[PDB]
Amino acid sequence: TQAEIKLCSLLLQEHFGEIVEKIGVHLIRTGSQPLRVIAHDTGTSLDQVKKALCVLVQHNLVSYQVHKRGVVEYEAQCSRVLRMLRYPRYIYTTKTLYSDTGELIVEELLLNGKLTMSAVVKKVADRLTETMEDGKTMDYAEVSNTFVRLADTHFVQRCPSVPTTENSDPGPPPPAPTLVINEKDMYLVPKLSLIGKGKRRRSSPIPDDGIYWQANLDRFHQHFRDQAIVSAVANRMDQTSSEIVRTMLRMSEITTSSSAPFTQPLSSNEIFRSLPVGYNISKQVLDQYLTLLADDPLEFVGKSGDSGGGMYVINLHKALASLATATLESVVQERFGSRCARIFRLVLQKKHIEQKQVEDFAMIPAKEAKDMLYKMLSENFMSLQEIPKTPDHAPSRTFYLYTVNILSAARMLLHRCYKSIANLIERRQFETKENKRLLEKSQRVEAIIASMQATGAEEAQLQEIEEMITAPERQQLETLKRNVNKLDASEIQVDETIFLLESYIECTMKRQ
Amino acid sequence: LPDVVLKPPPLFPDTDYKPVPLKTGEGEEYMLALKQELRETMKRMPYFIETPEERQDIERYSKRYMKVYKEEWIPDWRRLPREMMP
Amino acid sequence: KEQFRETDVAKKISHICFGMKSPEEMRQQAHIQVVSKNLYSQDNQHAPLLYGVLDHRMGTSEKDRPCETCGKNLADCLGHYGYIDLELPCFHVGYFRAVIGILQMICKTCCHIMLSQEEKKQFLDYLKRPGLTYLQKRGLKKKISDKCRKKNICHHCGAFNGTVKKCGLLKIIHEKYKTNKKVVDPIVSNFLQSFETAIEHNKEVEPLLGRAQENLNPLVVLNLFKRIPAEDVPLLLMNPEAGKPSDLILTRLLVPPLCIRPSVVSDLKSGTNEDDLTMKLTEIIFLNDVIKKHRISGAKTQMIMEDWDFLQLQCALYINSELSGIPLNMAPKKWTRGFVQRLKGK
Amino acid sequence: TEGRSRDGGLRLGEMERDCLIGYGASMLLLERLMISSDAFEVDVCGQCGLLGYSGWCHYCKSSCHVSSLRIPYACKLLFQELQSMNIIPRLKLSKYN
Amino acid sequence: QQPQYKDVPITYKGATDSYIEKVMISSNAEDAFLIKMLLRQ
Amino acid sequence: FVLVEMVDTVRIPPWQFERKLNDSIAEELNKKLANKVVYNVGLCICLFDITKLEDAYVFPGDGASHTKVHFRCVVFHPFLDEILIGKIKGCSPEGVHVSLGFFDDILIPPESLQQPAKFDEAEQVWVWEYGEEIRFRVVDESFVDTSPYTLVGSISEPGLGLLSWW
Amino acid sequence: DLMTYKGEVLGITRFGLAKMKESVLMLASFEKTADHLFDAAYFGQKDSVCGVSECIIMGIPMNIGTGLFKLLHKADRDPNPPKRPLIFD
Amino acid sequence: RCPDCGSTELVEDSHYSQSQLVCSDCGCVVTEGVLTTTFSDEGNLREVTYSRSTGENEQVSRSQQRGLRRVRDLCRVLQLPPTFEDTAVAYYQQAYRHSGIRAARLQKKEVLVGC
Amino acid sequence: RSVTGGAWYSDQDFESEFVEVLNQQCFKFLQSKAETARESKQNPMIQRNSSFASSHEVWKYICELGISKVELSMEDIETILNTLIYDGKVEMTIIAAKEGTVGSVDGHMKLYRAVNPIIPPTGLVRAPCGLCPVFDDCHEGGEISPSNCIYMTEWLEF
Ligand code: SF4
Ligand SMILES: [Zn+2]
Ligand SMILES: [Zn+2]
Ligand SMILES: [Zn+2]
Ligand SMILES: [Zn+2]
Repeated sequence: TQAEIKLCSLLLQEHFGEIVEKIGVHLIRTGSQPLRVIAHDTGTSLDQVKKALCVLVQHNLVSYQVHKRGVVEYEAQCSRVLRMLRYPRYIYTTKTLYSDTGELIVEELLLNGKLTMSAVVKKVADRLTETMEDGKTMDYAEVSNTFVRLADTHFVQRCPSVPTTENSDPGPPPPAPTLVINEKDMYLVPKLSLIGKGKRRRSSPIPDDGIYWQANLDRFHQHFRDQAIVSAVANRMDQTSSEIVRTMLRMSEITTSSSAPFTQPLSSNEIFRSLPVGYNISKQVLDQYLTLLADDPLEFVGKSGDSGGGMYVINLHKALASLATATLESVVQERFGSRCARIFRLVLQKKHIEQKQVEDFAMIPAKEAKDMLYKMLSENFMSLQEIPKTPDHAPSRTFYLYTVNILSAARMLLHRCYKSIANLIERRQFETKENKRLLEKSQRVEAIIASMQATGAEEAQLQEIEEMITAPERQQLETLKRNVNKLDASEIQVDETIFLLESYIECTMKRQ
Repeated sequence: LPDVVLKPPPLFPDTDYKPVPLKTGEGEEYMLALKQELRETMKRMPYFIETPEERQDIERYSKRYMKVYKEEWIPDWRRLPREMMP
Repeated sequence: KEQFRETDVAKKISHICFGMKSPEEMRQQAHIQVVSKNLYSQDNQHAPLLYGVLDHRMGTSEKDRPCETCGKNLADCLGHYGYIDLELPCFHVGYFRAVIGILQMICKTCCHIMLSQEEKKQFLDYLKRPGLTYLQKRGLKKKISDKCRKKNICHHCGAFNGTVKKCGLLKIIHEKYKTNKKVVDPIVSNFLQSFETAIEHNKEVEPLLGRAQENLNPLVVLNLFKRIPAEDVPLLLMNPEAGKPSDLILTRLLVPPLCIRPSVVSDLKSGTNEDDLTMKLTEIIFLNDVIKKHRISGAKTQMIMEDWDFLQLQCALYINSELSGIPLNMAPKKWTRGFVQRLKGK
Repeated sequence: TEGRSRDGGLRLGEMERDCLIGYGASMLLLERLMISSDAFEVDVCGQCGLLGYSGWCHYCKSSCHVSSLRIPYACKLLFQELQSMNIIPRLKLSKYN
Repeated sequence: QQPQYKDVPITYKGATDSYIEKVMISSNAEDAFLIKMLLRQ
Repeated sequence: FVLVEMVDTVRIPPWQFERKLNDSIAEELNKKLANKVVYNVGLCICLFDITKLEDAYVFPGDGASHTKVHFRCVVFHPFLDEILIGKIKGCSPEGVHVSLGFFDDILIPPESLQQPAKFDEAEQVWVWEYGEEIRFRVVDESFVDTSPYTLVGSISEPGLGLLSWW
Repeated sequence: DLMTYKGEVLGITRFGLAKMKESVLMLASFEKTADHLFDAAYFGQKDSVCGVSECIIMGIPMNIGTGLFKLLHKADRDPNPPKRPLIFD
Repeated sequence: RCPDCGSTELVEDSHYSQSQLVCSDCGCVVTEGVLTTTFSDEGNLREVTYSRSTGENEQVSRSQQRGLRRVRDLCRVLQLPPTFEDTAVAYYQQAYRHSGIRAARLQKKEVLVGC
Repeated sequence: RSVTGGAWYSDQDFESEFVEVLNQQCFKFLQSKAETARESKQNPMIQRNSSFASSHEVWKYICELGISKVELSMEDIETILNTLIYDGKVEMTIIAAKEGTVGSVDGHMKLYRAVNPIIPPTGLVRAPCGLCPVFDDCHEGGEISPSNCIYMTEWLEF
């Protein structure tokens, strides 16, 4: 996981600093270790180690556990560090499904990790004060309503809270508070009757103490998987089937967990009743849609029962496998061409196949199909079974058949995407640091204008800013800006493929 | 029999295929705007702990005028183990 | 005015650290990329080819021709290494036992080791003791390897991880689908029934359907090692700063300077006496060119795998000219001096 | 060289080294087996622990940590041969004090 | 095109003086002249 | 002007054993750090004093006397706000070449911060009128050897009035 | 006492010699060069220069013999010389 | 030449088992010591020719191989020294460079070997 | 026909132009048929049934076109459509047809329809790092570095 460690190092250096990213990389590479050996291996001061650990545990990036002799062991979560790159997508989906209030709520929850309801509503009010104008003021009622609406939809979840120390062995306290979590109050909100109005940042007792919240990345991942499969079935059959599957997934969100081979049994009657009234579709047309989706060669849904009229079930693992197959064939087509993509789909459909059979079924002349096979084998996309006639396994007396292992292919593709995002971040930082002189020049020539904007604003300071030597260099600044924008967009785009690959990898894990 | 090459392959071999143009729309524009805003606003937060400057030259009268003063967040020591108190 | 730079320090060596270099560091260490399978040029005055073997940019071997990299004579030049890129990776004959050990340690699906969290923490605390010696390290490696080989079911993902053994020479095979005398498993049956096309187009698949385990070519084992978590690296008894597991499978070859490969221009005839390592590297480059030509021309997979195995055994002989499982058909004609032969001996 | 006709010198075999060790003559052994036989001066970089030339490290592309060092030429040949075998001896230098 | 001759003379490597008793010159079928000197001490 | 704690290894040859060690050490340190610039420190002037002097070892090699000496030496390094008095030892159209009196010609003030009456027409014209004061701004260091200076810094010229010289 | 100091009678053979010694250089120079060298490279076992074998190989004076102690020159000096006082500080 | 005086009268003289360059005017050496190969390594190293270290001797057709083997057996049945064989194979390789000669019948190659 | 002959193995030379033209024409015909079925909008079942096209139907359509001189048998068009399936652009379903205008398979008949891809190109293929052939040699500090990358420079200049 060298690429993962490098990406985590770059992200931590960009987001939190240098003295903390070293501790983070050490925790990721060496696993769980006590604070003493961490400070010994890192070679820095103890106070900086403590500050790094506290700022990491604040954002729920690392955790601590107790062991023999009461020693505390701190372990980092590389997956949690990788997930923080997906924050803009979380903010976008919470701004799409909700108003901008929930957007700011999730933004503050991600930028602070652990906070109380009063704190987050106060921060949202203070940030929205400058957004609106006309002297009016907002209250905490609508913010609390948006918060509880995010809570019941499981987008936000209460952080693991330390139990009552007075009732749990009142006396000598352990070195670690031993934070635990309860599923009862996981999405419950205690009543906060206090209200107020946010201040406009003029620059001129806690009822919800002990209760901290955080964005539930599991809900965001489930929602993104639902959106992906909806877009897939929309590109496949029609938008009507996409709406049907969106309604059934919305119904299944609550009654199912995040990891299950199939969803709960849903009948066509309740799906029709819960269907939005914007579509003038009858029950027979819905039954036809369901029975044609059941006959799909992709097997996204399944019957799995006949009671209750039309009983149907969806296949989460099969849908994720189909999405991974689509991603793999798309990247193969974009990397090697359409003919190599055809060869890949051929060798993927058939479990095992021979070179002459590949050329016959793919209809490609010699000296090219074998070249594509070799180019695809050199990139760890296929594997040779190599069934031997003799235990000597001599190449002259054995067969060779190509076979695509989707698991290893997805793993290597995820590694390639990680290294690609790392290289993009490195290139962005390089372009930023190589032009830091022009950046400081632009900053000073624009701060000459930023100062005395209103008080003491003479017009004689407007015809000399562009007179500097930075004027012929503005094209370089524009190129740097557009390059940074394109790099960020490419990283965010590869983030969706990373999420798809990670979901396909995790769905087949049983953790047994 | 393969012929002998008098020049090693270039450091950047050319490929006839090019990257697909990036997706456009209000979505990607909002992505860029939000990512830049986060990158900007996260550096001044107290969570972003910069390296402590050292080898301070001298103390001057205008130090209090240029002293970098920022609000310091107090971590909840009830949730944090006792081994991190400064 | 003038920056202060230290002239000379009485430096002494404290200790030697052994390890290996990644392909990137190995490329960075080298200077030029030798791609020509030839030594000298077509001109009559025995001029060595540029970007080829015996190039003077990698040191010098003659008292008259100086080094091109450093402008010094033979008595002053120290030599320079070179890197040779290979189309297909090859198993390192020296670390092949270590490769088999690591493959027995880690899983073939989730890249994790076959060790429980309790035993993981136990071995971590046992290794954290200061002053760990060579014998203690080898004993700990033996104990952990035995405890991992005792288990067969993956504690991380659950996939079956059967025994792994060396078949033939420089070939490793993982027996995932082992022969089960008791009630059979569904996974092995689903695997065996997936050969319908091979059975239809070839009857010999039916008698040879058994013992068709997973042969781990250098590509697959390299891709598996590239995804090893760094947390499990200290548990493999290998130092992380010394090297990485993916560095065990080699993709490049380090051609040594001319100082290790003396050339004697025998003016009595038209010839230059070169060491055996130069001929081995020439044969390796020739095999690389041949396999590239075969990949371009689209030959059969049998010929490709034969060339791959031949390149692997040639690299092994270049490292160690004397092995055990050398087949008699592909045995060397004359005895050569490999690195191991040049190291040991009277 | 070895042979007398090739102007070869005498060889300090294993038993001679054993006798010199038994006598405890550290400086005599150092002068015989290192200074007067295969003495050479190489350049080692204290950062990467590799061998340099003319006070320059091609690996790190720098020359600040490069320092000269006396060494038997056979030891340098051994180090080069081991590096060729992908077995890199990383030499961590230190002050003589 | 013109032949370039470099000198490779046979030298007497001896700590003490020597006297030449006889010099024999022969010619084989390969047109290679063989010259032998009998140094006497 | 500021003191710097330097710990250096000094090798005194045996033919200087008749001399006092506390004098030969100072002489060798002054000869080793004369008109030189320590990286990220500044131009060192001379040895100020010697704090600690441990035992004098003799190595089995060269045989000279090696001593690890702790000392304090003076270096020139402003605090980014110090006022200096330099003399104009030349001037270029892009910046005046003012050199500190007999100390170092490393101060190159850019002509882009005073009031808009700055122009050097290559006739040794310092500044178009409406013992020169100098305000250091930022230090800068670099290396020299890159194949088998380093302290110039910028200068500020604010509206100091300059009643004595324009 | 040498062959019976680890609590077990260890022979002068390569096995007992490897069990009692730690220096990789002498273990490789004795016998079984390739296997020991590759194992040491895999383990990354750093080898010091305490042994006489590596002292002879690396070209440094051995610890045994005259190289055990160190010599100090009796130079006329004054430890901790008088320091010039600070006026401004 | 001399580094100090500039005299170019440097003479090679055999010292006591040592080769060096010294000027006859000031007796100063400019280059001492010479590196020569040992017979212990000479018998180990294999000689390589430019006829093989350039890719040649592999573009030898079966017909050219037959022709050179015919030259060899023809010069061997006559009981000729190996120098005659070397000169004959050199002449054959030189004459085979023409396009009109390489594209011919077996009778032509045989009479060419004879000539 | 296997050892010698064939519509594409003419004179021991592969006919790539003919098979490419046939694939393009079949894809265009299937796309037009699917577009007509979509624009019909009478019923989803009838839309699907009309979007499907039989091998006999497309074979007769190609015969009406008459681009290739050699006779194209039923198995030839079947292999053409199988290659189109392997390209990922069409879908085939085997229905139970006892007897009709096809009569190829006993009690079965293959219907083919043009189908859109599952998902658009991913974000990885939109970056030079994902399509680089020397991606393995990518190092931070070295000869091949992301800082001095030529692929990234050309892609940003586009
Ligand atoms: S050279 Fe640039 S584009 Fe190519 S793999 Fe490396 S970082 Fe990616
Ligand atoms: Zn050199
Ligand atoms: Zn596993
Ligand atoms: Zn270095
Ligand atoms: Zn002279």
